[PDB]
Amino acid sequence: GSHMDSTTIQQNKDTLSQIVVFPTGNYDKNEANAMVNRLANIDGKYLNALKQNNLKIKLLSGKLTDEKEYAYLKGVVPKGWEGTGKTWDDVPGLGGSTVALRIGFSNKGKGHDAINLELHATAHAIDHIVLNDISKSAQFKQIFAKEGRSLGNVNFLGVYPEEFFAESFAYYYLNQDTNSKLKSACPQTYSFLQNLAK
Amino acid sequence: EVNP
Ligand code: NI
Ligand SMILES: [Zn+2]
Repeated sequence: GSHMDSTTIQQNKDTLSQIVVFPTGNYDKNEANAMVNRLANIDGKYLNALKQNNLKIKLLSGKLTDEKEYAYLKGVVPKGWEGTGKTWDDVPGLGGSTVALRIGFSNKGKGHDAINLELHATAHAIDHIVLNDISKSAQFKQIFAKEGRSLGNVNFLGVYPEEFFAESFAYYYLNQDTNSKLKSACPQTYSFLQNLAK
Repeated sequence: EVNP
């Protein structure tokens, strides 16, 4: 809101035009556009790397497992969703070697606990594809051991370093308030993310 | 790789 100029925002939207895929059929076009605008706050260096790797951010109008490429996850219990009685059929956002996201489910509490669905999922793709699983490196493990319970959801974020990475990334990039909150709660994580983007 |  003062840290990225109009030219850089437009460049990031242009990069995202070669990443984001809108679904076939009816969907909420305004909310899909809002998701793209939130994604455009991610540092352009990461967006450029996603584009070069041909990573697509698939926006969906239905359940993830109703897509042919995720049908294999029907009935599978996601990591961290044990005991919920729920499976991938119920999950609104996926990230890793692909990214798939239900339009309308961005906000925290819409079937998931992330501060923002699309930034959290895209962070997983950046971790895995762009940064070669940096969340599982020794350096990040040590930061996670200290700070990984300081964003809440201790049995998920505090247990899986890749989840703490993805959520911290989402705080860093969503808006000025979540960025400030991360700096206060998780100062080593904040510095780690700042240095990754240098 | 997949993650919720
Ligand atoms: Ni700004
Ligand atoms: Zn996650």
